[PDB]
Amino acid sequence: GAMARKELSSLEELFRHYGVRYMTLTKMVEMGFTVNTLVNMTEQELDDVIRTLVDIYRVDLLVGEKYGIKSAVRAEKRRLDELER
Repeated sequence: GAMARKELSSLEELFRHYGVRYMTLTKMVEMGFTVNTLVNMTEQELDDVIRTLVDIYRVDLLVGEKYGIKSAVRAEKRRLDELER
């Protein structure tokens, strides 16, 4: 209950300014995604999850929302790598 709220806040923070809508975030939390998992996934694995959201989970994704999930993860990966220096 509080754990699901913590995960949603975590994803809201990651995807803020990337056009990911509330119901897309809600579905990702329900699927069990965390920020740490997403930053360690490949570009191809992120493409597969995006396809899974539409095909299996029937989430309605805008075109910019699909590009937004990938851009938010790329930016976070670059922020973490630059920090590691």
